[PDB]
Amino acid sequence: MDMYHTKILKAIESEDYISVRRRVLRQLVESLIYEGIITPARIEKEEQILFLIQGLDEDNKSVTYECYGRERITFGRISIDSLIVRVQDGKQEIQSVAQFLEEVFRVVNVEQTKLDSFIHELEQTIFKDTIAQYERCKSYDELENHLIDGHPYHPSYKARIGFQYRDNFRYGYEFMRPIKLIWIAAHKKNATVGYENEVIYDKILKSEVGERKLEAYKERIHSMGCDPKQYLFIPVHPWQWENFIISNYAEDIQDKGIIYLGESADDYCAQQSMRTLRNVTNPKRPYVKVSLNILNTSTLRTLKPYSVASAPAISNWLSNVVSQDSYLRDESRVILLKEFSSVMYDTNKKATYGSLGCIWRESVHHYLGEQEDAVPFNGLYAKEKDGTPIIDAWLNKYGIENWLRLLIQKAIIPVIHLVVEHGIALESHGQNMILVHKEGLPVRIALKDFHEGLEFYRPFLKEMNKCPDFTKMHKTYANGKMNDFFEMDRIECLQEMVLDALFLFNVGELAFVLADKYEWKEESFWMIVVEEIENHFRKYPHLKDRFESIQLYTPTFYAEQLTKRRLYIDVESLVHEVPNPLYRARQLNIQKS
Amino acid sequence: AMDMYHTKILKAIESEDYISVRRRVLRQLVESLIYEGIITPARIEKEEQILFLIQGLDEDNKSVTYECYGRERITFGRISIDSLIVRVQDGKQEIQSVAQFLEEVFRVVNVEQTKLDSFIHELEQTIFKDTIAQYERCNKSYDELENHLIDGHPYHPSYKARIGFQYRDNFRYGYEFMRPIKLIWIAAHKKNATVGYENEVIYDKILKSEVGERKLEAYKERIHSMGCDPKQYLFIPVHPWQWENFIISNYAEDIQDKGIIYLGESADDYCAQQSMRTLRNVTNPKRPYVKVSLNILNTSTLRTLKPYSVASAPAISNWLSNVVSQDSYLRDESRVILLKEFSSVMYDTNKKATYGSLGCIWRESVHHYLGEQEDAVPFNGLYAKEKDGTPIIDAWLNKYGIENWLRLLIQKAIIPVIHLVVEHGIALESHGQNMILVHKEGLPVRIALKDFHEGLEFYRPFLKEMNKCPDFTKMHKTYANGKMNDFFEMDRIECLQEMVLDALFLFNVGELAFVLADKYEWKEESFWMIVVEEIENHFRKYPHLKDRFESIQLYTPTFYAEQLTKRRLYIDVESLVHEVPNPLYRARQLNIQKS
Ligand SMILES: [Cl-]
Ligand SMILES: [Cl-]
Ligand SMILES: [Mg+2]
Repeated sequence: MDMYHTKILKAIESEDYISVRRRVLRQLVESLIYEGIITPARIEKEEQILFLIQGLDEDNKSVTYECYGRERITFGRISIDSLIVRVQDGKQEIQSVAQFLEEVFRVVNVEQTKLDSFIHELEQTIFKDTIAQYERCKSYDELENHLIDGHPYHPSYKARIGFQYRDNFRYGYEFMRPIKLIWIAAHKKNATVGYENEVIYDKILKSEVGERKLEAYKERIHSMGCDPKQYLFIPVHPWQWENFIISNYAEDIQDKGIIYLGESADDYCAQQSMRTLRNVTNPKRPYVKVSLNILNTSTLRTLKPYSVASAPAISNWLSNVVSQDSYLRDESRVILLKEFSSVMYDTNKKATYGSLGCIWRESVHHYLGEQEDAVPFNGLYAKEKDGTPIIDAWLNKYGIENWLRLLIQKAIIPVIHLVVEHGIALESHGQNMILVHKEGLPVRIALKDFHEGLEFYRPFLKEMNKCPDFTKMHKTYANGKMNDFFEMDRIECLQEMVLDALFLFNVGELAFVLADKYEWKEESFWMIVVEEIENHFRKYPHLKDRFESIQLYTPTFYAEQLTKRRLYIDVESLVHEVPNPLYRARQLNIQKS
Repeated sequence: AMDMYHTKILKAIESEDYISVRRRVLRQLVESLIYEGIITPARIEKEEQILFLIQGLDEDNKSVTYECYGRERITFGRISIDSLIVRVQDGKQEIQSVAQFLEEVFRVVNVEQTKLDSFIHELEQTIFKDTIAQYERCNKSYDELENHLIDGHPYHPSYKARIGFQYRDNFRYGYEFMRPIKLIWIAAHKKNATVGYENEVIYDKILKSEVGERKLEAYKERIHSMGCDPKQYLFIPVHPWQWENFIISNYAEDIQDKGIIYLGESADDYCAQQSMRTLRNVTNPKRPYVKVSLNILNTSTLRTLKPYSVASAPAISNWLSNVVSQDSYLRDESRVILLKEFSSVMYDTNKKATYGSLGCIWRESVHHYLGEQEDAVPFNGLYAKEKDGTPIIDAWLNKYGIENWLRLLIQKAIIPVIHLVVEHGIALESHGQNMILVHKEGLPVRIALKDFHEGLEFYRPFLKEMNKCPDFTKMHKTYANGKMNDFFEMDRIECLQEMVLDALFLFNVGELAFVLADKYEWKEESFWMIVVEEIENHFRKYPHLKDRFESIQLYTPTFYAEQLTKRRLYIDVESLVHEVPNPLYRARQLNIQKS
């Protein structure tokens, strides 16, 4: 029982445990109410709404949870502004997420086994975020790690299922511990580089492994009676290696389908993603994104085999699109961090699916000019331990309206441009975006993580015949159907990625911060947004009909219910209708002319 | 950097011990799938041998066949598979993938996919954990044998799963590695913590010894300086894996509110037994064992302690102790030892997820009982073998002779268990790990029994005193809301016959008959004819037991044995039981032919 043991106990006994508990509860309740999963009584007061949530205790008798909140013009999102108080005889602030959920779900029905996992994820989030917060007291690399807060919406934004406290201290991105990758050799019976990636992959091994070290690895392979020409080389997260590959691949290790080689020469360090590591020794070198079998936000951190296969072809396709577009290339100067090489070992087995794979991505340091710095886009709405907006200084310096205008211009507009001019919808969540700035002045946007979340509407492409052919890349694409991967047959996929991903779940978080902290009204926020959208597309008259057909000004739209998906089995279409703030903003924008 | 433990794991996986373990795990798997009728291969009979042809389908839905040779044995019709398991499609190849074997076989035969995946995972983890153990083993007192029999269960195809241990934890806590460990002491608030039923006085006394007055005093002073009242807490020892990987992360809210308070480490070192949640005191061998909660899955079940069973443990042991001390045969002739679970404590809340997760039962050290020339061996040790295949009882058999040794064994070991059933209506769970042979240089002396709290069944009409039967309904709220057959008490007399045939014989004593036949050419028929003679010899001394003995029907031709593997492949099923022949039946027929 060492110092890390002591740390963990102190973290829990501290005020940071209370604070983290209150936050998970807050976020949980906002989400249940917003999505209409529960339906409290609502008593209106001047600004606030008092919600009364019904439940039943273990004894099948009545209980109320009280809290005060707001229903916001920004997509009708709910903010809970107070403690969540359990009323039976006497009032007390809720101590147990588990108790809260089960009392509340005796009244409203859910699938029990889903409830159980969800409760476990919320508890683990509290646990893991408690010690992150207890452990905290810039520039891009530091900021990635030091914004430890994680997701503003998802009740369990920290679960890390499969990490107990020591692994968490070792691997959690908040702690910034250097680590080494494990190099293995993987037999070509089951291993493949990314589609049409062979030349690039062979070149990247030269710089990544090192030339001499690679020769020495091949000699060792020969010294076992194996033929190095029959193998590819894959880096593996050391946690993944020790806790997953060794036990689940034993059969491949015994027959030399997999050969342990050794440790990377360079040290690496986790990013917000944690399956994504930067080279600490040489920061110009590519990041590596590797398989991790760990459950964070209800999904395993595995890399899908079809997705790994296609990552390089996708980055090459996108890079061409952007390079032939004068606005994106010359004016907004958008940055795409290319996932330019990939490799994987994929056997039939269901249990190991997506468990060993790697994608290399360009460092954002390749792109940063001198004088330029970068911040993760979800950092723009982040706060200091004492609750001060991390962008406070900048806003004081540049003014709120001017800073926000520039932000919309350098960051939001290019994303929407891509949707309307190209029918290409990049996953627009804050975690995919990085703002490049100069002393806090917004300059250009960088985008990443294409291989997982990209969507597109084929008829809008400039060249349909240049659209990468997915069916030739993987048997899974080949046997798949329309809408399963990347391609939508519905034009509404475009409207939805913009309203839902870009605005409701990401940029909208900024509007909350500016309203509550600087008294900059949400109506004025969406005003600026409409104005900049309009200033852009007025320069592109041929886009007029198409802009309209996308309907960004629709008075309401159907938004994903992300939390409901966690409580229910069928989950076919879980959407709820919400108001669209752009609608009213545009009506006022029109009157104002 | 990757260390020497990493290097070991890799060498073990890359070695020949991996091939043997894989082969063994496949063998036990196929044996039980055929035995329980989960699959029904074609059977082609040679003189003795059977060729088994098992159907499957590959992923392209093309037929495949698995082939092996084996036997159906007179001992309960158990299946022995004597040859490698070969996959036949185009060519023939020994099967390398337990997952593939199971996937192909279950494309033909329907199971629950979900259960199939877990089972495959457990089989792979078994292979993985046992490979490291077989690889580390080299080429003996009681304590030394507990940790040196590394083979685990001869029936269950995954006998090593240990779901929740990766290789490093396995090295630390796996009983094969005999690593000394410290218990973690916690204080638990009496709002949720209780001593076992009517155990308060014995518990207070046992904390004196186990913690020490000095430490306990210092423990109380620590709680007091946190502004908590030392009189509101009990004290529970926790496995250090359980504390760090389970309690700390799942009890955070109890730690926050001082429902649970960390005190420190035990003074003494402990070492795991075959059970791994049961720890012996290494520093002071006469001190009691600790059986503690562990949330890991071995053989498909969580290693938690059921709260109701922790609560009734001290009372069950007092009850059994009294039954023995008033019976001349058991007390005087047999001299049976019952290692008493004499104290227990737990912290138990509502939460479903932590159910059974923090609990402790203390048990008497077998060293309390051993005479000056006596030693002890775990009962499943009797059928264990050395890495090279020599039965570990080999020297003893050479010294006393086989028939003489087997008769003494039956007379001192098997008879008193059966006596308990017939005279007392009490069936202790009689499997191999519940029994300890006490011997003098390999001469069988007497039997010691353990693990009462979970396993025991009884038939109320058979009790010598039905009113001395402990009233469980008063001990825990789960017993009081429970129904007949739920815990400990069976309404059917067949409960008793099944505990003898199925637990004592089929899954335990029968394994010895296999070893004697295959190693020494001692025929299974002779083995069972000795068992019958000895049972008869005993009961001819107790005429008052005749009609009771008859009604139990140990000589019935066929009976219903548990299907243990089937249970791992289905959520719900109609039976769980299958009919097997009883070797005591024919043996008795023949024993009768003497007169
Ligand atoms: Cl980083
Ligand atoms: Cl012999
Ligand atoms: Mg046992």
